[PDB]
Amino acid sequence: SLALSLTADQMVSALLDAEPPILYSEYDPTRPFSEASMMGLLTNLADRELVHMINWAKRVPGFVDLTLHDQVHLLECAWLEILMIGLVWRSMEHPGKLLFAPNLLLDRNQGKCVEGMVEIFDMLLATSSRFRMMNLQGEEFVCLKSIILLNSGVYTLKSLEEKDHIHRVLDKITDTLIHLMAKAGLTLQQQHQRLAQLLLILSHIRHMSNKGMEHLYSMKCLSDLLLEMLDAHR
Amino acid sequence: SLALSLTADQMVSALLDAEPPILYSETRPFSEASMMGLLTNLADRELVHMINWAKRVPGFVDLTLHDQVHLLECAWLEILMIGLVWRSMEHPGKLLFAPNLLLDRNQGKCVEGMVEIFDMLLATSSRFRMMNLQGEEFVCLKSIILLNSGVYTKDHIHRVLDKITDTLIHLMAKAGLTLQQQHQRLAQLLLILSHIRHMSNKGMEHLYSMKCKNVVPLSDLLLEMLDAHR
Amino acid sequence: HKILHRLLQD
Amino acid sequence: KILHRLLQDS
Ligand SMILES: Oc1ccc(C(=C2CCC[C@H](c3ccc(O)cc3)C2)c2ccc(O)cc2)cc1
Ligand SMILES: Oc1ccc(C(=C2CCC[C@H](c3ccc(O)cc3)C2)c2ccc(O)cc2)cc1
Repeated sequence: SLALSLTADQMVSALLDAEPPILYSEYDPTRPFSEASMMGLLTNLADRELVHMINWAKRVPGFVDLTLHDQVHLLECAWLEILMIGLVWRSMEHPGKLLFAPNLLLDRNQGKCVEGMVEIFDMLLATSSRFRMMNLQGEEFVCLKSIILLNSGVYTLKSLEEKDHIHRVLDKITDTLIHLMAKAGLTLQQQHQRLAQLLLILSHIRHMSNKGMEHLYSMKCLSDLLLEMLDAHR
Repeated sequence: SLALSLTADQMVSALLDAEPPILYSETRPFSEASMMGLLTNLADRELVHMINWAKRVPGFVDLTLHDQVHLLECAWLEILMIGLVWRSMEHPGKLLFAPNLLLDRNQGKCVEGMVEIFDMLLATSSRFRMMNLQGEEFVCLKSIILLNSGVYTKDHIHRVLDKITDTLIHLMAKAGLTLQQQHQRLAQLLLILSHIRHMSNKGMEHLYSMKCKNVVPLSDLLLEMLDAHR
Repeated sequence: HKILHRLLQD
Repeated sequence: KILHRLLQDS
């Protein structure tokens, strides 16, 4: 594995290079909104984002070393978390608003147009406000996003060795996070504290994904890929 | 807030002192009814201890009553599960719900949706034993779950959470870990909290389903804690 | 109204 | 699965 040999700076460079682009929605302000229209817009956007996410994952150091079945499992598990932390990152500069796309900026009032959406919106807004107050850096964001990919499905016959490899790469990304914070001039106490703060947010991103997922495969109760990603969570 | 004035050892001793006891179950459970009968009865009694435990978590009483309610409502199953995982460490492939209630995954098949969560709990337990999770670390993690899991709906909880982080590091340094091992171990522990959240979420989803609530009569308290998630 | 409200009181 | 396929596409 090359991932275990990369320096902290090389890991950052790799993750930054691997970043997916920001896509546009089909949003037309001159067109009337509705529950179906709003959900169709977000679904359409998520679906196109997934394709880029899959290719992004291929460029996350250590991911390609895994079996194909494991790669599938990790992405099935983490895809909504990854979409959500991306959404939250883009939305940092827009307090009280969610920036799904450069042409799609929504506030929580428009969240009430879909059943159960306003609850997820508030949680996303809270997360965004947290990132903003912490002054989350782009280098930190790409580390967190890669952690989510590798961590979210590591639990859930040797392949214990495969689990071990994931744990090793996760330690590497931790080292990288610390490296960035030390580079930033934080004291050791401040480094550990900030590291903890960032990782605790991942628990909130997990919660938001699970709650969102719960509502999402009840909405249908969508493209084929997205339908299969949703179905993986039953 | 008294929580912040505490030293690291004081924080540790306070958490150890706040620890609830390991309870016994009220007959090897198979079938849906007997399993859920035993689990809900135990969960209900544990909840009463958990509530009084939370009061003795430094910083928690400094919060308004409504905030205390919100955090407990959010975190209760997470807290039950990390406790379960902790008790089950020395029993690989098995879950020690009580000293007189030791289950394997084969009995999880009796209940719809249990086996998947059973396996996740087993994996988390195995992970903790592989890390050689210590009691002092465990009580820090449980307190973090309480304070973090509903914190993003504040500056006080932030500072207390920072203090518990300081306490975790203090323990690891006490154990003789290098600076690199400290931040690596800190990360490993906190990442597991994400899986505990996941297990709680997927668990809660089945537990408050109308189908699941019909299996056995529930206590009013357990019902309110379940309905808190909606 | 909630049971939790009562139990949280000493 | 489509995800399986897209992961294979070298
Ligand atoms: O099929 C879908 C629909 C919406 C989303 C989605 C979200 C976020 C906002 C809330 C939403 C939701 C939650 C509960 C509901 O009942 C309805 C919608 C999901 C999303 C997240 C990130 C991103 O870049 C693009 C889309 C992803 C996939
Ligand atoms: O109302 C309930 C029912 C069960 C639990 C419970 C569990 C754990 C095992 C699985 C269970 C579950 C989840 C989904 C299902 O479809 C079936 C069973 C939840 C539990 C966890 C820890 C503890 O100390 C005491 C009880 C807590 C409160």
